[PDB]
Amino acid sequence: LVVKIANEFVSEASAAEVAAAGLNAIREVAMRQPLCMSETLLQDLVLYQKSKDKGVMMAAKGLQSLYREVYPEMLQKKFRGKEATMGLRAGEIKPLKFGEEEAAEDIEGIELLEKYKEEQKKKKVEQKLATTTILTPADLAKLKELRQQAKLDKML
Amino acid sequence: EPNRKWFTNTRVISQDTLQSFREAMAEKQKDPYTVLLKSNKLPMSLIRHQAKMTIEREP
Amino acid sequence: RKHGQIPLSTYLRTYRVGDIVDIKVNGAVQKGMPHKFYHGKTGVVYNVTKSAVGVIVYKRVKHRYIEKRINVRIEHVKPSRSREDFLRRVKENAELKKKAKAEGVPVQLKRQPAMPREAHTVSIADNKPVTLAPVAYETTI
Amino acid sequence: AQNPMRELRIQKLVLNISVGESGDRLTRAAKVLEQLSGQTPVYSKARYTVRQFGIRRNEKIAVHVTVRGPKAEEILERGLKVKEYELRRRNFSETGNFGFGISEHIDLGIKYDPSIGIYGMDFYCCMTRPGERVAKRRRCKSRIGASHRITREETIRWFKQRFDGIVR
Amino acid sequence: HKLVKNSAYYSRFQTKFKRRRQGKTDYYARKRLITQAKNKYNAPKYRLVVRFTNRDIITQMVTSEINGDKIFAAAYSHELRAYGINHGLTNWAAAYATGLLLARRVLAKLGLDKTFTGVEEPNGEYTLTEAAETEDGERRPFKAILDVGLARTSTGARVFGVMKGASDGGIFIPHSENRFPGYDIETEELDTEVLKKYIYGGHVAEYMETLADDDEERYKSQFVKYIEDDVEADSLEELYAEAHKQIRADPFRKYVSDAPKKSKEEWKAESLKYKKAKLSREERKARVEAKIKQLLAE
Amino acid sequence: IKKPKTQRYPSLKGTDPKFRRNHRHALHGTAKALKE
RNA sequence: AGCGAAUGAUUAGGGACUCGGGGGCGCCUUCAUCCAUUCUCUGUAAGAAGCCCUUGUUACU
RNA sequence: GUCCUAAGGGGGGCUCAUGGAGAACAGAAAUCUCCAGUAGAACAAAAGGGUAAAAGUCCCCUUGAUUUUGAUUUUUGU
RNA sequence: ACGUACGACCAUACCCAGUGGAAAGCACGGCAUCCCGUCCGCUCUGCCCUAGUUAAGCCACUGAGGGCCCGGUUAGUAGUUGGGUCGGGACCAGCGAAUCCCGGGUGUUGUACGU
Repeated sequence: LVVKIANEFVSEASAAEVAAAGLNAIREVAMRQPLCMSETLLQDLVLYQKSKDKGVMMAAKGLQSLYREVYPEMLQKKFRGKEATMGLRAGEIKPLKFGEEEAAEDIEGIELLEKYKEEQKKKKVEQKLATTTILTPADLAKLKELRQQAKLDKML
Repeated sequence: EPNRKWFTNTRVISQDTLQSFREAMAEKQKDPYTVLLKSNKLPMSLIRHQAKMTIEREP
Repeated sequence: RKHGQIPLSTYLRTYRVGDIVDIKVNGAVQKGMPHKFYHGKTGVVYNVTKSAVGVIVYKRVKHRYIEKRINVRIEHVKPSRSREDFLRRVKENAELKKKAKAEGVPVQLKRQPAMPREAHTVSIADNKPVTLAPVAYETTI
Repeated sequence: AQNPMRELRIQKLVLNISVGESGDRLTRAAKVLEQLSGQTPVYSKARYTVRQFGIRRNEKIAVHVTVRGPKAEEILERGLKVKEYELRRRNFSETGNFGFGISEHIDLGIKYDPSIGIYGMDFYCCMTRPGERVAKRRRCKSRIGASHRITREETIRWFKQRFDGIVR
Repeated sequence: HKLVKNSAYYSRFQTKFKRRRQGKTDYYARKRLITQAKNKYNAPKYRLVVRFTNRDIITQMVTSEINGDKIFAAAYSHELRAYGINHGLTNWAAAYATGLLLARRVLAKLGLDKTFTGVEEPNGEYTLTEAAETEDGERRPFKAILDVGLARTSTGARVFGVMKGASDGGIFIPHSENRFPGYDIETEELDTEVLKKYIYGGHVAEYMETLADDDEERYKSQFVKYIEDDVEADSLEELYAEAHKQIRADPFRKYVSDAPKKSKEEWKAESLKYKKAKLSREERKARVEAKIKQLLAE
Repeated sequence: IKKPKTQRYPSLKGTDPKFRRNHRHALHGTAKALKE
């Protein structure tokens, strides 16, 4: 389906509005399922951002940004961006595959919450979290704040 | 300002279509009890020398 | 100025504090560029930095003059030949006055404007004057 | 004119197989080029998309390889056996290069593997004289002289003298 | 049928610089090489210019002025025949020896030769000259920056052999060990033994040994003057060591080039004898009149 | 529009801090030299 | 700041046409759909607070 | 309501748009080779200024797209 | 004077054709073990300076060459600043061009080492 939309809609003889509509539809389909597309077709469609039509340009940039958050490995090193290249170099970004489900063995930010608790204990001395202690709601809020701070630091 | 569309035909019509339109319109003004709908948007502009020769031959 | 490579003797000119510099903005280099104003203006160097110099300009606003300090890269500054006619002259007066004081004869040491020319005699031989009408005769032909 | 440094030499021979489609066909064409030359062939992508050619941009549709030295002479002479040492006059370019094209690679001496199939080739021979390093070097790169540039007639004469070919 | 090269093209054409049209100068790198901080004023910025020809190595100490560059000191590879090296004048060891000779010459010209004596016995280790323990106090080493020109600065190039020779001669050139011919990019460790082998020219020695074992015809074709002067593979280390000793002993030896020798005046006379001249305007007008007569006849 | 008056000694306020600090140290040294 | 072969038209003759629409008896059609075609490039300086020599101070060079 | 409001730094290599001549299928257009090519390409101003061993393009490492204190310009604070 | 290296002005230096090059120097050249880089030792890098050749690069000269540059003229003209109780543009006092044409030219020069 994506190949047919690309062939009929985005081409040399196609009109600018037809190309923009096809690229928008392709972007929506890739939003719902990213694995439908091949890397060569994705790079070809992302290279349509250099087109002189504003609608086609914005549709191609939308597809590029969508694959930037989702799966930047197909995207070219020129088009990945800052955060995508940093994540791929440091090793956080993992390939997305068919059927994979989130499998967090621990809570998100639980390590940060344990680090904050250890810092508080060290401060008290100067003056495992999921295994032993029950989750206080204030502790959960502090863990969420620490996770947000860690996400902001990773973005920065 | 200069524009390319000042030098183009703005209204064109074919021979058979013009003839059919004229015939149907004449049949319409044949009946005085029939009135047109949206006549301001209809092409109604399409619907609506012996002395000289003698003087030319003999001044 | 021709497009392409910039001449490299621009970097080999040494500027010191107190030097008089023109501001001729190079279009190729965008770093260190001053405003649209202060281009083609002459000023005094007060600060010398690694790739730029500070120029004292006197801008006019309303009915007064305001001192402005403008940081301009070496690309856009050029040495000004306003005071070369002063430095060469003051040196020339220095040695000429030393020599004249050693010799004894006083001299006129101030520059003088154009005086009327003196009397002289012009010979007619081999330079006989030609008589001219209000219009040329070969033109009236 | 008769200087030892004015002899025409084969600068390079470039072998091209433009399949027009990606995948197994291009892989087997690259296998043919690798087996013939002895070097790793290089793939060529489509630089722009054409709808009725059945290609798209950034899709590998061709493969080619460059051979220099006696290997280029050997492969060129095998291709000239395939063409029976007969080239038409339009096959020679104005700068003195030439080239031709065969429809099947079995005639070069390669065996017919039923997995690989049938592929044709484009041979292009680029000719130089000694002293092309003047225009190919980095420091003090200059232009070749007009008396040292090769003429189409000189290339045709060299072909008919070396390979006993019939230019017609 | 269109003409790209027409009169409007020739009128709008703006040429490059002359030394860039000749393909000899990289002005983009030259600006960074010769630009001195204006806070430092008239402090000279010395650059060790290294160039390679087919049969020679040209090493110079260069400073920059408004109307041209100045050669403070200069050492050439062909001057190593005075110190003993008369074979392989463009190899890595000859590059090292030329850099050492240039460093000794510039230190002797400055007068800091005895204060700054570098590594007297080359070992192959990444070292930089530091401040000397002068009786007055601490004297900083003389600083120069390497100028390779349009050379590709890959691992094992002789542009770094000249730099190593100058650095062992005593000149402080800022440098790193990753482009020496013993460095492994994966390991990020310099091989001292291989660097010393390149310094003493052992790669050429093992080249001759390998060809003497394998291909005698190619060995005689390539190393023919080595056989004619009866210099062997094992003697290269002693030859280059003795050359280093003589360079550090007397850096101003004079070498007779065996070329025809004359003076400046009769060389000028010879060059004007072998020099055709431009036609006088009377002669060119006569030839233009002859061309006009030919056109009238035609 | 008369030309404004200019001070005999401009301030070191405009100059770079490194040369300003060096100049202040030099002024202190020449002050002690004059006092001696 | 706006315009732009990134434009404005042409489509008679050729096709694809078919459910695009509609008509008549699954079959033909009558329009119509488009496509194939083509045309249009004003600043500063003219000194004693200035010049030259000697000599120090510095963590700057 | 979705979508776009732009990846910066350092080093190295190479020239772009286009035209001519050539190569089985291949032709106007698929890939390859040479010559000419002052930018007629590209750089997020569609006919502004500026760039050719680069400010363009590719490759390798990187996030100076980091804190702190004053000065200048556009002109109290920004 | 002629080469080479680094250069300053950056076409009087560029582009296209021919002709010649003492001496040395450049250059093409020869070989891929090592350092290094490629689809290809083409480029880059390493080794040789022995052989061959000035064929090309380079240098010099030639061209009623294109271009570029410099002079005369154009012209005390055009233009421009003040004056008149000057007319219905011309004088007075002054400043003052560039095209078009007529021609010339086709690089100077610093440092260092050599021939």
